[PDB]
Amino acid sequence: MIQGVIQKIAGPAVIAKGMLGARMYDICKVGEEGLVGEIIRLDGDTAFVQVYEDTSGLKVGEPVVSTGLPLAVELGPGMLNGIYDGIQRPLERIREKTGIYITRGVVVHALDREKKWAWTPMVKPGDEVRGGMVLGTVPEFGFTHKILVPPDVRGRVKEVKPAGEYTVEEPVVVLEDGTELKMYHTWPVRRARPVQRKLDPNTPFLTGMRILDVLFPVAMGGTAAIPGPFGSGKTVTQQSLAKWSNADVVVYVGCGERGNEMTDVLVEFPELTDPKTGGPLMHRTVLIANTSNMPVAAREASIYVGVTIAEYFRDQGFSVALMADSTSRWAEALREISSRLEEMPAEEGYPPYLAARLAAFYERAGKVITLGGEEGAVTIVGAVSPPGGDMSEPVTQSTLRIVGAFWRLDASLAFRRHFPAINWNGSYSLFTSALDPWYRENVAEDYPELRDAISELLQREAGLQEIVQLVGPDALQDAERLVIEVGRIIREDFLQQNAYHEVDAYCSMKKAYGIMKMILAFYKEAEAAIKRGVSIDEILQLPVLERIGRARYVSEEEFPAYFEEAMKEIQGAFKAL
Amino acid sequence: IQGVIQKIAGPAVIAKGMLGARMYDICKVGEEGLVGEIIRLDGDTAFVQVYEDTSGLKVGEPVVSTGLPLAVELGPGMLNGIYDGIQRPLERIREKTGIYITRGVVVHALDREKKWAWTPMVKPGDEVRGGMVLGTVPEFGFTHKILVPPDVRGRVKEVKPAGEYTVEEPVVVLEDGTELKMYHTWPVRRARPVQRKLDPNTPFLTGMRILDVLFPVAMGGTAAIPGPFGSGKTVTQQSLAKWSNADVVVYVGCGERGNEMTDVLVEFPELTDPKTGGPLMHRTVLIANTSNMPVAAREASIYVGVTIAEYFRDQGFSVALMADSTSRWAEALREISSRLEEMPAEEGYPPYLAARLAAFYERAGKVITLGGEEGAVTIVGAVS
Amino acid sequence: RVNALEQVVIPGIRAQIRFIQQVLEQREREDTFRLKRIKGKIEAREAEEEGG
Amino acid sequence: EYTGITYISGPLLFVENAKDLAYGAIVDIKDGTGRVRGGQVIEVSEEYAVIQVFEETTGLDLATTSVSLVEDVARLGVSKEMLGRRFNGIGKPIDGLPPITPEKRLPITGLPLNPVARRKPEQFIQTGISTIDVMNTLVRGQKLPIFSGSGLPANEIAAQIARQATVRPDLSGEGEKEEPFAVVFAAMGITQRELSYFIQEFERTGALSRSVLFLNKADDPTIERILTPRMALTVAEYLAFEHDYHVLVILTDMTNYCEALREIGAAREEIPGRRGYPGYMYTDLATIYERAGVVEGKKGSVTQIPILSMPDDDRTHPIPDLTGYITEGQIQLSRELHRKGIYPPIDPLPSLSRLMNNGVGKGKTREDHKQVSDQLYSAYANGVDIRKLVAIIGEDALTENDRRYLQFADAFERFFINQGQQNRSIEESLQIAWALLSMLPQGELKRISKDHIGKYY
Amino acid sequence: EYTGITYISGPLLFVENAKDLAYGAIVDIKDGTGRVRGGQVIEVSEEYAVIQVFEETTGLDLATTSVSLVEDVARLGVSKEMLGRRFNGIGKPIDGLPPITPEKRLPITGLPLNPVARRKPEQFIQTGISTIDVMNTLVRGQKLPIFSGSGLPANEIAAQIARQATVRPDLSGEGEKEEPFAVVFAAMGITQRELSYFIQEFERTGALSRSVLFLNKADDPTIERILTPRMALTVAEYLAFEHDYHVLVILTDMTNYCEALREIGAAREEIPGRRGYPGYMYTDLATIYERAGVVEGKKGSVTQIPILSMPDDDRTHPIPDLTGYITEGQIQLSRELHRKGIYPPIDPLPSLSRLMNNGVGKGKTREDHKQVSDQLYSAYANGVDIRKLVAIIGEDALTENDRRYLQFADAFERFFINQGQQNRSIEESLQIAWALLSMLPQGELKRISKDHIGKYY
Amino acid sequence: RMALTVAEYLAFEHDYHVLVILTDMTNYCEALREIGAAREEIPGRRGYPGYMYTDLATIYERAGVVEGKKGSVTQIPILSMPDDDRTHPIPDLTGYITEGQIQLSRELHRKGIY
Repeated sequence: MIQGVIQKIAGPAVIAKGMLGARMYDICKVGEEGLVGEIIRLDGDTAFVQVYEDTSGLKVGEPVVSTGLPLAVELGPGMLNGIYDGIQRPLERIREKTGIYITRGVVVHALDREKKWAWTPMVKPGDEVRGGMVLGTVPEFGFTHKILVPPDVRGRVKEVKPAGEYTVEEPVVVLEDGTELKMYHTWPVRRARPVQRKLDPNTPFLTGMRILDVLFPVAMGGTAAIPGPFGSGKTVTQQSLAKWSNADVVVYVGCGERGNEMTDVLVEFPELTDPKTGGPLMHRTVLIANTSNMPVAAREASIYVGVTIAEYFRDQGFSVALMADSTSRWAEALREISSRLEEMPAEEGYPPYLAARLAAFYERAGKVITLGGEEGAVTIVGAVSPPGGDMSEPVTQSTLRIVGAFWRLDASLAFRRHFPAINWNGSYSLFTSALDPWYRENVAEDYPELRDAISELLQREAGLQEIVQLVGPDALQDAERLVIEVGRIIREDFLQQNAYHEVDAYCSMKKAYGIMKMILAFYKEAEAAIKRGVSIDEILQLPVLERIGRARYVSEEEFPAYFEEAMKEIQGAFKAL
Repeated sequence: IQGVIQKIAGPAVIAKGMLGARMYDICKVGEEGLVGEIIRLDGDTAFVQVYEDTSGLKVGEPVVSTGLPLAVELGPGMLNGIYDGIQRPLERIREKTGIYITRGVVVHALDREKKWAWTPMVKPGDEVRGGMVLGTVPEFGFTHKILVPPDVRGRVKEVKPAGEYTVEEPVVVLEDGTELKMYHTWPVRRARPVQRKLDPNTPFLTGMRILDVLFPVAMGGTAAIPGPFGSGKTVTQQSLAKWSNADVVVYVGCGERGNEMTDVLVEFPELTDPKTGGPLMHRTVLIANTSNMPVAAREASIYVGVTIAEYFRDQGFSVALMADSTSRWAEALREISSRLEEMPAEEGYPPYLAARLAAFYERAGKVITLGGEEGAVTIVGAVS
Repeated sequence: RVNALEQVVIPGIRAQIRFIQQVLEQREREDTFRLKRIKGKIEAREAEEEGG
Repeated sequence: EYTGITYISGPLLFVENAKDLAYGAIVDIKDGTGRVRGGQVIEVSEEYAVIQVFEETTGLDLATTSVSLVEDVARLGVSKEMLGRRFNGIGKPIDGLPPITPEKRLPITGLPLNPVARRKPEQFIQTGISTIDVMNTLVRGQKLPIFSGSGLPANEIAAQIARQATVRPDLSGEGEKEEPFAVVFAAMGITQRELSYFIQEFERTGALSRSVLFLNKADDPTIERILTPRMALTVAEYLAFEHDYHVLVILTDMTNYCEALREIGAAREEIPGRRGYPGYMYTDLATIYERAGVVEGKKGSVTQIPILSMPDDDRTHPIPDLTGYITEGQIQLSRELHRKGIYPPIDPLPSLSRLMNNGVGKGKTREDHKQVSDQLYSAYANGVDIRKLVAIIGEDALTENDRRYLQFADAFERFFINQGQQNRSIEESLQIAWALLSMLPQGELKRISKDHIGKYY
Repeated sequence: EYTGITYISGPLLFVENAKDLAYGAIVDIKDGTGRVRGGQVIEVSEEYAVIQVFEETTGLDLATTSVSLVEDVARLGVSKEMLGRRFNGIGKPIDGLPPITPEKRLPITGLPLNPVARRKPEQFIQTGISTIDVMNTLVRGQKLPIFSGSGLPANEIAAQIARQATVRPDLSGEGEKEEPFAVVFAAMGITQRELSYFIQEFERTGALSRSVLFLNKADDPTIERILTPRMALTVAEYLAFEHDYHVLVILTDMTNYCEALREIGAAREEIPGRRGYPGYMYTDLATIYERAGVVEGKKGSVTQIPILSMPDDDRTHPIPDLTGYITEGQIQLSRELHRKGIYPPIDPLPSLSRLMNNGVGKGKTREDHKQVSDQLYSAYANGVDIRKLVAIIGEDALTENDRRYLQFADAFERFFINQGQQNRSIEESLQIAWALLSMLPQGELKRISKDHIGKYY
Repeated sequence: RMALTVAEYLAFEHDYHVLVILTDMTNYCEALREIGAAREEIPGRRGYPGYMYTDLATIYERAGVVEGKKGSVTQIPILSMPDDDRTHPIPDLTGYITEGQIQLSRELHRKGIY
């Protein structure tokens, strides 16, 4: 057995002594109320215990008995609909059995066994089973939440219970291998669910904004990231995957989401109804986020227990949208480790483990077909911040800018009316040569052509921008204000979108397609306006610029007929004048 | 002395069984005898700075040490003689190891397996003056005066006739005892005594008008050429030494480029002197280090050359030293001082940088020796 | 522009990098000093197994 | 009384014969100055412990030292009736009369509030500054730091929010005037003028019989600059939640906080990791700010207003760093409008806002400033920015169009942002606002709707 | 056994009886989860070693710890049949075929080539590109970095030109059938897309039947990252020097390699250098670019090309500083080209080879190549400055000469820089050049000889 | 400090006035800095000793006029600037210490003035 007591309790961490048989990165039970530690170092019979819950009364000579599980995540149903911790404890059970205050040493079931779930078997008792094979279909709302065989386990069946409710603990398929397949099954958080092969991303993910796709495209099965210095719109950009994503499985998880930000965002989901589902938004949101009211060391666990949950979903055969809300918070939590263990991290205030545990998080799942023949795609978006306000640091380069998309925010940029805001130049996408197939065939064979063509104009204005701030234009010409005004309209209506309004943005092909064709029209004719002898001053004073300036309020349903009537007005109020 | 390895961290080795160890002592770590050096002792163990990288070395081996402090080697064969920053001959490395270099290489530092000419310029029963007259070697450069090192003014016995004698073979011995051979050892970290340091007053030719006639530094200057090489600047460096009034040229780099630095070496015998009328190679010492060369090779680079020029000075020759890549010299030093308690404290460089920087110029210039002869050590500081 | 450039602008846009630089650099004295004392602890700990 | 020192220097002591001490425990001690001080067992060890004294050592001999475990956990007596009374960081009342009897003795470490137990608030208040109550909308259970530079006032502006803090009677569709409104204070480092300046504006407020003051001075120990914050907030928890009153908490001098934070930062074992400040800083600014929030089942609330005083106008400085991220919706002060004589000198051009169409601007919060907020932004911008662009392009060069931009700058700022002793209700704001907006013809006023325009014509 | 554990901080492990074990060894460690893990044996004492687990950091325990000493010295078997193999990382089966065959044993850490036996370049490689064969001239056995940005994709422009390259040395008189070509790619930190995007293209046209691949996955630890270049470096040796092949090393993203290093050193008691990046770098970076070049008497040679990423491409970063001394000349990718969509992004203006005369000569690349290279330099450069004067003053108010120098630049990006994946020869690239230069009068041709003007217009 | 103390003897007592013509304090800082880099006084302020003023205190102390005895001792520091900027401690700290300053700039050097 593993036994021992507290030697030196210092900070949220406990340093034990007398530890015999203790193994690295394994769950424990710590104190006398159960706070749960992790062996994060050995030095013989002393092992630095890291205790995810903060200490507050615990003292010398108290128990330290390690369980002997490899911080296993308990996989099963009941994930959908219901808040959970980053350390996986349902918050429902806490609020009802304590009070409204979070107290240290609250220990409840990680995966509830105060629930039962209707079983439909499918597998027959005469067959054999295979790792990654469906045993039946548990009906959780409108979704199909299959039950699979844990990888690295197979046998031959001999019995299969008939339909009825059963507790997740009870078996529902038994085998000749000495085992019983239950809907309660261990899989480590340090070991990935096995994949059949890796697939090349080649379908893009629709993140339903006309600037987070159209200009800088993001991939399905991809990875992407957005930063945000000092609260510039770090939290707000997940109101753009709130429901304007095409995922069938949405996992909102936060490394640390402060108290005020779960007063609006976390309560937002039971107050909404997703239109793709047709049913509620919380049906399709897992919820496994962590608060900053929740201890500092719970912030460090967060990432590895929700990534595996993302894999569990990916396996079933559903699009998974995982997005780690402010991944920057796991870094401070990781960095606190050094202080407490007598070590000093990576220089210039950088975390002690850089690439190692960042590259790992991102590549754990992502564009992979499974053992079981289903299509796994994981779209992961890091919503980091630079702690010191520099976008030039190791951890941004290794895995936050070498991904599918890199984006940026300025501080007076977003304040005008762009919510969220992006830098037109300084922001690129690496993946864009692999997102060209679907966009060609499905949308149009000039959707990849027009989207590079809009980006050209947007970044060419930059040419003149500089000289404006050097000594200015003291000469306005016909070819001058051409690029300049156009580009203006483009930044005014196409990058000022709001995520608080469903009329200023929404997930829809045709809105993106449409708006971008209106602008094409205004542009097209303007070049042939000047030649004839039409002053750019009058170009402003056509009402049609205002028609394109009232496409960002238009009702979604109305847009088709609206667009068709408006394309004609451009071409009429240009060629006439 | 002889001791036993205890630790190996990095390229550096630390080994106990040292006691009565000298400072800047000859160390040949292991049974592989990697060219190393004893430094800063600690306890009954020492810290050992091993130039050549270690990766085959196991702990607990025997460590042979000479018990005598590392010195610069000074004898014949240096004029028209290829060597590196450890001062081994890079071409007898090519013949005894092949194209590739496999560490733990030790060969003699001068060509000692040749039979070199001799003529006695002194006799028995006369007394010698330090820094001057012993005997000359006729060579096919000019001449090379093999002179006795400073503070050795005693009586001589047994001076043998003009012929051919190996470097290790004796031609002379002292009447008062203490034997001497043609090879001489002079300390790496000390400079030879002078009588006055003069003032510069003979202009330093560079063979191109504008260079010296407009802006002279004369003989015993200190100059500089900034900006990185590859701008055709290398034109200047070769032709400089090539035309310039001297009788010996010493070329030295450290952290210099790849293939561009090997173009220089083959094109060096294809440079031609105006005075002799034949190659510059006849009368050129190389101690260049490339950049594949060992850790502290480049760091020891400087000091070698300085010394070596002072030899030619004492003889009554004019030397022309060309300090290529002074900026890249610092690279190695930073690395070494990090792994010790000489940690950065200035501005991205250790503060002992300025100390090691000065002495290179301080201990060069146009001055008169104990032997009474003149010569100059003009330095041109390519910082780059 | 010429006049202006050679005074306020150009060396000013210089001194900004310089000021920045130096303070980034000097910050890293505390790094090394702390890291020093860290080292001291580590060795001090393995020196209680073999002595006091 | 355990004797045997090993290290004494500052408010961190180490003393042996210990292992009976727990994390977060009240001890007492003896000193050579003939006085009995305090000590929180912040860290615990094998045969010693780390103690944190509630006073500076200025004398402590090694013949006479003591330790006496008073209590296992660490606490403060807190009762219902303590309103009308003043206090200090030690926790003694400074009134002059016997200390009140507790109902609960609650820990001073703080118990966090469930994110599940809150829900979106929507009842707004009059701050008596127009600019806030339009752009950010200061509602209960929300933070809104007022960023303040060094060489800038901090005291002046703060006072304005304290005497003009008042719920809407039904301007939002309801009141909370039906339940007592009260205020809590706690200063973390104050001089000779800031002491009295605050007290004399609380007699303006008329509140000194219904407020709890936890004044910490600079003549008071430096260790109580980080104790007092937590401490104060537990007396917030007690009176908002469990005795149903809407309590305004106002925290100032969160730079004097940070002085004391730094001390423990490097003098303890732990190493710096936030560009020369600690790395357990996060927790120190989490435990503080995250307590506050309107809880769903309670009528009452803790509305926290942080007031910074941060070194200069750097934004890489530790303080504005973490604070930014934490709070939802922010307000800034600068030196653009403090050279003009405009008190307060709020500037929202660099400032940011994240709640203004997020359960606010909609709901039981009026929609009649909904589109106004969105409009004011890009309109105020057109202003400020081109004031810079003019001095490059020309020296007076502005085109037909841009002329209008800059025309709306000087005007808006003067009228609107000078409030101070002038209160404006929800209605009074919007009227005036629209009349400066008539300076721009239709086409820049695209964001305001057809209704809005006429609404407030 | 080797029992005794002290510190498992991260991916450390200590073991007793470290005296048999040596520095620069690699070893099997036995743990109770059944895992087989390499790990180089570093920082050896006579009581304590440091070993660094090649598999995760989870499963280490203090009950089962043993070490099988493999061989004290660095080892790695080399084969000559590596010319159609495929491997990822260290050298593990992705071709399904055996990893190694021992025909010789060479370490991954030795001491590079004598400079006395280093020859200079005299042949050339054709990548099928324009600008990296005309304006800058890469030749057979050459050191030449490709400076990319992190905003920019390193990785695409890497593998593109990879498969695309087919040697051509017709004009010199050496065939493609007296020159074999071996493409060695060694990457690190590649994502799920990038890892599959490579193998596919390589397999597309034959570039994996005449090449051997390496690419170190992002699921792998940072200890294997490092050995990756040193690995493929040592293989490149046994082909080109000892069977007469002309290999091409393409390293991809050097930054990731240097990051990794930093963590190994920090646990090997050393202090990182400037900007917080390794200071012990100089040596390690040297041996990778200096264990390539030509050889005297062997026609083969390893040509070295590294690719690195830079946050803004500045020189303030250590990452270019170091490199830029040991390598000759420079290629650098700028933002302006790439944004607009030009592939390759290579701008010839920051670029300049330091060796273009010490590579090929006259008649080996046609005689006109020399001066036609310093024509196109000055013709282009002039025009990128009057693009920001194309509408201030215009081009109608500008001289005749300068008007042509505009259009010239535009057609240069379209036809010359860009060609995507199309191949090109020395002769077809000089063809483009002539046509573009016919537009300029003979009066504006002054950067070529009279011979060259009368050679073609 | 030798030059200094030595002179105080001959200065006051024998009554002869002397002016100590001290040259580059650059090389002073430079050399000083090495020592504190192995005893861990950690020099740095901008990369120059932060204990600088401390040592310069006694050294430049005698530079005014005494009472009683005639003849005196007067310091004349002479040192370059690495940059015009008075940010780096080479001219900055030296500034504060001493009594006023006199720069020669480069504003007239540039013209041929001497």
